[PDB]
Amino acid sequence: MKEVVVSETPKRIKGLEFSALSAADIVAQSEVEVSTRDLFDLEKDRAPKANGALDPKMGVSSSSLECATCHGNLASCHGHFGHLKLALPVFHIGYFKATIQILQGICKNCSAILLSETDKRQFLHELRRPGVDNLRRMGILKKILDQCKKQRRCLHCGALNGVVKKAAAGAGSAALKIIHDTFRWVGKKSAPEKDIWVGEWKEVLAHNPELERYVKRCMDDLNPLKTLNLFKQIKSADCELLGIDATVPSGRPETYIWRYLPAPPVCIRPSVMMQDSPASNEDDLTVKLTEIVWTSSLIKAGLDKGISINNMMEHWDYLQLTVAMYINSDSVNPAMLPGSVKPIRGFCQRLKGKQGRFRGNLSGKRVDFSGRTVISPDPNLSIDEVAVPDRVAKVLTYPEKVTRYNRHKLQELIVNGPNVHPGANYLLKRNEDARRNLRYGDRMKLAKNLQIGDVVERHLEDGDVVLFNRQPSLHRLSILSHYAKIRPWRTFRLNECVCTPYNADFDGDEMNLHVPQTEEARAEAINLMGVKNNLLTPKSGEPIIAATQDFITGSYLISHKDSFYDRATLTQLLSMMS
Amino acid sequence: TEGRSRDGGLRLGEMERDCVIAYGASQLLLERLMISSDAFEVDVCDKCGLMGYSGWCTTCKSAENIIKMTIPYAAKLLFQELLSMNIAPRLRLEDIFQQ
Amino acid sequence: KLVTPEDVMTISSLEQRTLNPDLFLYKELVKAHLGERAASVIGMLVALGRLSVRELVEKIDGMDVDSVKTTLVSLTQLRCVKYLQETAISGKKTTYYYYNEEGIHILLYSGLIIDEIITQMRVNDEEEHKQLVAEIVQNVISLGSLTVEDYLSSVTSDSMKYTISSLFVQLCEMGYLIQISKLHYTPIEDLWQFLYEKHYKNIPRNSPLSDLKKRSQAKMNAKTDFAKIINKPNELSQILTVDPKTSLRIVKPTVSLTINLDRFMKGRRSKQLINLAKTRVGSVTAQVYKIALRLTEQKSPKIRDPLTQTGLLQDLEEAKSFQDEAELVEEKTPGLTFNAIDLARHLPAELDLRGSLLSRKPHSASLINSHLKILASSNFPFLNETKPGVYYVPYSKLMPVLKSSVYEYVIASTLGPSAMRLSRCIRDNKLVSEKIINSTALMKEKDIRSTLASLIRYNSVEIQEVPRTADRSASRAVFLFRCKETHSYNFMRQNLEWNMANLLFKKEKLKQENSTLLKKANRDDVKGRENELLLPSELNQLKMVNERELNVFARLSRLLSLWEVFQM
Amino acid sequence: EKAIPKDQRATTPYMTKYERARILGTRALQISMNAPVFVDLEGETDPLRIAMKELAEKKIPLVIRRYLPDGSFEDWSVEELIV
Amino acid sequence: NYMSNLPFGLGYGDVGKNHITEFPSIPLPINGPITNKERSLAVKYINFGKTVKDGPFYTGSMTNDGIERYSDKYLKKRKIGISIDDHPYNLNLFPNELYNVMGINKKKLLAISKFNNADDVFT
Amino acid sequence: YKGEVLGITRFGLSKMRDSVLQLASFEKTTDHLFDAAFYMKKDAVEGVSECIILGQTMSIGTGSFKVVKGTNISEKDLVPKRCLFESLSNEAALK
Amino acid sequence: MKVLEERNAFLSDYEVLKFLTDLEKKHLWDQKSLAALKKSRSKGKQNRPYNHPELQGITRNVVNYLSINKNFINEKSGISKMSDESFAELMTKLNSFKLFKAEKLQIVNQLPANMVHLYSIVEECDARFDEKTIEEMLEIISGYA
Amino acid sequence: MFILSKIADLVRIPPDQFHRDTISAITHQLNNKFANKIIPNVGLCITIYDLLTVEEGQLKPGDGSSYINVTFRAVVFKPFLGEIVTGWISKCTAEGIKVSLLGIFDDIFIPQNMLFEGCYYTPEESAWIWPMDEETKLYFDVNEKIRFRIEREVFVDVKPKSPKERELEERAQLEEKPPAYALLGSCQTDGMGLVSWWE
RNA sequence: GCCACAGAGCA
DNA sequence: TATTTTTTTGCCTTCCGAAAATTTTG
DNA sequence: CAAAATTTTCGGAAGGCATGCTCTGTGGC
Ligand SMILES: [Mg+2]
Ligand SMILES: [Zn+2]
Ligand SMILES: [Zn+2]
Ligand SMILES: [Zn+2]
Repeated sequence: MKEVVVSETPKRIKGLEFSALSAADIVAQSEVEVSTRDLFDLEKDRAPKANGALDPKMGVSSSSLECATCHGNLASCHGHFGHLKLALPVFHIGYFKATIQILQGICKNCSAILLSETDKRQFLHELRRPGVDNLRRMGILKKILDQCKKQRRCLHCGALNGVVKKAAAGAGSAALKIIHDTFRWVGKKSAPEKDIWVGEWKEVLAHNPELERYVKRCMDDLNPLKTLNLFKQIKSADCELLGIDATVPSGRPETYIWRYLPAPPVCIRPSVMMQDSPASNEDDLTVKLTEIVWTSSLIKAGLDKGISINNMMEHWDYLQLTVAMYINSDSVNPAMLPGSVKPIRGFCQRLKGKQGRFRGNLSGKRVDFSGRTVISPDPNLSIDEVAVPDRVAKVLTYPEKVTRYNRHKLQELIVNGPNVHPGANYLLKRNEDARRNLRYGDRMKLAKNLQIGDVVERHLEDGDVVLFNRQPSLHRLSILSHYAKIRPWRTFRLNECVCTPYNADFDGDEMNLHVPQTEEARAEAINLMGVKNNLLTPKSGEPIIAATQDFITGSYLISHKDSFYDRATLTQLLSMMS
Repeated sequence: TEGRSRDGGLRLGEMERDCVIAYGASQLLLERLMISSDAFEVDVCDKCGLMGYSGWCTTCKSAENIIKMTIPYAAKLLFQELLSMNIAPRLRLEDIFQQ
Repeated sequence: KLVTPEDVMTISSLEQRTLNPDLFLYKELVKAHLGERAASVIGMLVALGRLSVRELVEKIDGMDVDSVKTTLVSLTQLRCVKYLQETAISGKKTTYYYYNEEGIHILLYSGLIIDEIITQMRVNDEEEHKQLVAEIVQNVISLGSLTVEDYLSSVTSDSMKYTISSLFVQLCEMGYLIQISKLHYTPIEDLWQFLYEKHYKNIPRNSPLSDLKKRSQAKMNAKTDFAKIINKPNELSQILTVDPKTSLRIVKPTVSLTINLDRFMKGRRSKQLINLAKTRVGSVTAQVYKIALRLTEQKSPKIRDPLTQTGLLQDLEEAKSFQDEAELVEEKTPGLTFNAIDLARHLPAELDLRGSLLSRKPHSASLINSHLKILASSNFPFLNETKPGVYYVPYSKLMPVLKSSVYEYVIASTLGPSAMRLSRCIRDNKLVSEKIINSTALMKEKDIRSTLASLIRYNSVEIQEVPRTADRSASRAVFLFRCKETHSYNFMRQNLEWNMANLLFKKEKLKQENSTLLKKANRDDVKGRENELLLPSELNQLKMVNERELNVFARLSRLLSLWEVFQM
Repeated sequence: EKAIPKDQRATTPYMTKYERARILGTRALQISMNAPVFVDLEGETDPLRIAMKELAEKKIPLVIRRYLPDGSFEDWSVEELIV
Repeated sequence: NYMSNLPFGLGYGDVGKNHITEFPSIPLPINGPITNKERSLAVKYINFGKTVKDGPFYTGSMTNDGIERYSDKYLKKRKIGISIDDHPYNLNLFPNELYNVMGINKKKLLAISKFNNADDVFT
Repeated sequence: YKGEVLGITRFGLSKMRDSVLQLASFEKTTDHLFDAAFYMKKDAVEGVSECIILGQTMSIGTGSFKVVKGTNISEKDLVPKRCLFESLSNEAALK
Repeated sequence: MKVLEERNAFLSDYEVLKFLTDLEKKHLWDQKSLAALKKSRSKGKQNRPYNHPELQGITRNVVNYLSINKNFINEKSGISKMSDESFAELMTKLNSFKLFKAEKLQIVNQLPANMVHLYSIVEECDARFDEKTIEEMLEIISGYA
Repeated sequence: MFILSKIADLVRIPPDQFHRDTISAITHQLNNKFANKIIPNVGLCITIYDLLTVEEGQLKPGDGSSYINVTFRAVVFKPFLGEIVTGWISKCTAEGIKVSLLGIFDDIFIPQNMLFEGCYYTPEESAWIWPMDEETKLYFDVNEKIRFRIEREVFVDVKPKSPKERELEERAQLEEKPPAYALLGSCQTDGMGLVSWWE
């Protein structure tokens, strides 16, 4: 008729291309411009304010509001970005060292790289070899920077280039300043720039002699605006020698200077509800965003109405420090700000440490369908068997898909219900999206209407594959796979021949029990992580699951040379082991 | 969540992940760390690499290159946090089947 | 009301603000005149520097070796790509392709070049030479370089062929058409490096001279050989051939002629100097200066010394040598000095000079001398006196004045006359404070602060922070202001390049949007009969589109008049 | 063009433990989605044990595509591999 | 608090908004009405762009059905356009690796355009 | 194996491994991420750590091979079907 | 989804009609098949039609369109009664004439009996064929071969 | 009218269809994906004609379904330029007349420019009048057999709008789209129009 | 509820 | 407002004057 | 040859980093 053929191809991730967002990329992905300090309006029962730091268009932080961009609740919203335009550019604290390295390799008068064409071609040829890795690339770039530092005068112009460094190298605003000592290599060769410098200071010292003591420390400072305008006229052919790929529009040095700040979605900085209803605590990122809006508005109004230049530069430095704390709170001292103490949790603080994203939510994370219980011995269990409490087995469930081979069993489990242990807790129909609790339904019509593709979450029964883990995981045998048996005594029970790989003893030890929820994971666990298939440690190939104490002694007393048994005792012992 | 007082779950830390790596069980690791914790269906644009919403890329302003994928929610949170840090982790996608 | 980021990304130029003006301008010009393949090649060469054919293939997706070779041929014929063939130590020979601003500027200045050619040779009297000069120059620029025999093969009239040959000779005599060679395709830096290495090897080994003496001798030999090679185009070696019939001078048939950009930029500099002189000394004296500059234009110094692009300015002595050499050539060139008697023959009939001067409160020599003495005694160094009665244009001392005047008046037109006052105040005494500005320049302090805050955004005023504490806090430090010329000039040159490129981008977008109607209107039967063969709505759309395109090109010309001063 | 022919196969003819685990997982996942089985199952309901019985007498329709590091692969029938 | 300290010139009412426009407001004086000389210069620009657009060196962007009808005859061919290898190249100005694609031994035609005297732009 | 003795440290792994997410998850997360953004390096998803981070199958253990279900379609079953019009029609009599 | 070639071969209406009737017979979609057990008969169990409704609908519409007479005074289209031998005979007869592939395909698809219809299918009939050849072609198409 | 298109595709056979023949399962999946649907820049697909090459079924880690790269010829409805065809008039407008090919494809529109010269539309009888001669009582009545000639095959994109622009449009609708395939008929020759007229 | 702090369990 | 303590240890690289060493001019 | 520019060496300061999981109670906005 009129429908168009739709083609969906499964895809994976081939790689990542790290870069920096330009101004156009920041604005393009934005949905609202944050241009208001006030978070809420008091005239509308403390609703989120339009064009603010908590604008609804950026997402929702509660479960009752709507996004007004995708029209979804808190569960179904991916969050949307905003953007914020600074009145004046400021330095990026993350790219500050990179900015200094770029400035050390370019002429501070014409933005040309301080390299002869022969050295330029040789270094490009070294960089463009097929087998270049990261270490060789960093070495070549360091050699390029060292050669640029040795260039006393530029090549396209006759300008004298000194040394570019930090102002003080500390933890304040002076740590976010770049100074250019132009006359450090001048010596006594009578450079024409020195004549202009001494003429300038002779002219200005006739009016303010008091500055004479401060002439020595006076150097050509590189404010973010001058650095940005210097970066804007860097030739793209020289970007490869500074480490930047110029084939894409985002590969320019001016991308690494803050002009547009992407305001993050409120789904990643949610307002935390407290026990008090009228007041809701806000994340540090939102407060810092409001402070950035306030300072940028102050700077813009000062530019329009002509405030004093000292106040302008002070508020520029305060904006730089505020954005630096917004990125990395440990980079600068909070005491330097006029408002200021517990340091805020910046973006760098959310990514580093054991409690960050990488080591707390990406490499390792909380998992479902797991239980933790004290262990006690059980020699009557097989070595590939662990005894799970009946109470734990009624919570930990396995989703079994109804087939032609297991329809009657799952019908019986649905009839039994969530309370009787050989039973089920949830049922998910083939054409439905929300699983239905079996604690409220009829439990007899559901069993009769059990289709051929439904998924029933049955209780953990005998023979279920469970991962058994002791938390101080030193070697791979510290987590194994066992078959579940169900026992009523509220403790995990494993055979004492198996407690040696776990380094576990029954004096208060607790272990963890994971239940794989996929057939592939279940098979991989039972075939590669089983107790039977892991009787030898991979350290040396020697057995690790074998006789332990109170089993070696009994075996020695049986096999002792003066142990003679009649047929009754022999037969009793043989029935005892089987 | 964390702790039995909040009905929390147990942590499969770096050491246990590394033990499972030493066993060679890829599907078990994928089930434990993605399926059972934070699986999330997301829209990925094939041209600009950035993620989208509702089958729509806000950067390219088109729905032609949107691809449904499944990632851990921590990865999406990390990508948004990096985008707030002026870092663009543009994903590059390829077909699973060589064809 | 509020504007969405969608509207900002759609109707504004935010996406184009993140592009380098050089790359954006060159790619837009090449995409407008040539195709998108040549635009991709030029953009990749600008982004990555010199590249090979294999590298261009492996860097651009969707182009193979034959396509890259074809578009490189197309760019090389129009002189948009320079090349250098170099041999490795292992014996492999590789050709590396560059980009030259000469061909792209030829594309950018094309109509201005045609107008300058038409106006300069005084063919304003009648019509047929207007047609022939325009068509030959348009063909030369469009085809890059053409031979005279191949041009004349398409003409069947003998008298027309004779007039075309005479016009080609007239163009070649006055320097506008030169002989194309491999010099125009090799880079200046590579040529100087080759000459310097050659003259370094020719120095005998175990010489009594030290390393610096060897370098100085090699530099001197390289400089004289480089000067000979550079000036070899301008020796009129392609015109010495006489035709088999006597009394006729002809250009050589098999020689390939090309348009000379340096002569056109000399003409543009002369026009800029005439416009500058029109604001200081009268209108009749402006006419005398105009005639003097048109007379001494072909032999005038070049706009940019090629030796300055060889990387030789890292030595201060080389910089002083270049400045002294420029001051010498602008004065002691035989064709640059002139008298009143020399200008007496070149005055037009309309020019009178009779009652233009009052001594106390017919093209005679004394009146011309008085006008030239007014020019020489002005504050701007329009002319200088070597010996009394002989005048020459001081191109070394006049052009920074022109740059500063153009820059200050652009700031006056954009940010206001108070911005001119503040900029010139900070310039006159080099390093100043806010109170010294307020005392010296009599205007309100808040106006001073707002004006300098506006000027800082355009690299006009640089803040010098003098710290008075251990940590350079802004509250305790004192902020002085200085005016650096080079930063501001480079910034405004980049700004004008970006504006030109954005204008061309808008024009190309408009044409791509109305392509169907423009293709319908430009058809052979449709043209000349647009009223009869087109609907009124399509006619009105064509009206608006053509008016917008003409306005785009007029603004482009006005920008070019404002941008070439900073390229001097 | 990357397929090594059957005559020139150079990898080991023995089934690794990882191949066994992946084959069992794939067959169990297929059986859990109502795929037909080729064994006389004696009241078994778990897909994993049915897959184990299928591998016991080599009645499983899958092949292993072993990818060499260069890019060429190598197709081995499961019934051909020795376990 | 971070909100207490204000500069002397500013007040509380005029701060806290942060509305920086994305649209410029400082125009150059070059945006005036066009003149006759500028009109002739603009039509020269247009003519040159058109004559390079259809020339032998264009290298453009990077219903001819296979069905055969009797209408193919009485239907004229579009244009025998000049190609990249139909130009009298000066081989001394080109690298040796480009000789393969220029057709060094082929027919040589010089595509010479005719100047349009009148400003044929429809106002 | 890189020509020198690196050592199992932050500095050693910063030279051995060219992957970004693996180094970021170990130590100096922000410095490594910002260096990767500045130098614009491409990180191929081939290592175990970033495969875990992005949630896809790793290339070691059970992911070193691909399971393929052998289709039972013979070549004889895939012969082209009858196309009568294009076979019986000829243009020998134009031309 | 990629299209290797837009046009691989030309299909006449007879080929499509025969293929779709064979498909309907294979999937038990004919009117006789549905009249047998699908409606008004109790024993519809253990014998079921092909479930796909979209393909059944489109094949029913196409067989209804190609079954009825497009060229008539107002019941069959003629291609329904045509067989492989008649098709081969019509190919042999029309190949001797001064016609193209498209014209022959349209003649097969529509089977003109009206004279002006045969004027409409082939263009410049007067400039290519005389009255005798036109009458011969009309006689060939008249009997449906 | 009907042509054969060679298309390469990736079919997903669920594991519950493994009992069926592989050709039948692949054809069933291809008929789910392609039958009675518009292939862009190609036309309207009717039925999968045959399969040419079948590759080995690859399995995604985490799913038991088999993905097969299959090349197939499919019967697609593409009336070429200049081909004439007979349809039934469904509805007539002021701009032109709409004709359907008996449920196969109801998206054929004949405009005024390519219609019979002198035709005019008057609302009271809902038909177009062609003054051919003195006996001009000829009407383009609905539900009648017309013959026309295909002159243009137009394709438009199926590009979706912005999400917010989609919920607002849906909300407005709760309180017509360009078809991706369409053909433009013509009546510039004798013999077109009603088939009964040229009896 | 968020945030730190404090103690405790197992090698 | 201005008196005023530390509360692990070991290792590591990058930066940066300062100083020693070497090269290079005049 | 000794002044003078340049390159390399050698210290001291500045950041970065340091087992796993688990369980309670108390306090403050
Ligand atoms: Mg213990
Ligand atoms: Zn949303
Ligand atoms: Zn410089
Ligand atoms: Zn996108």
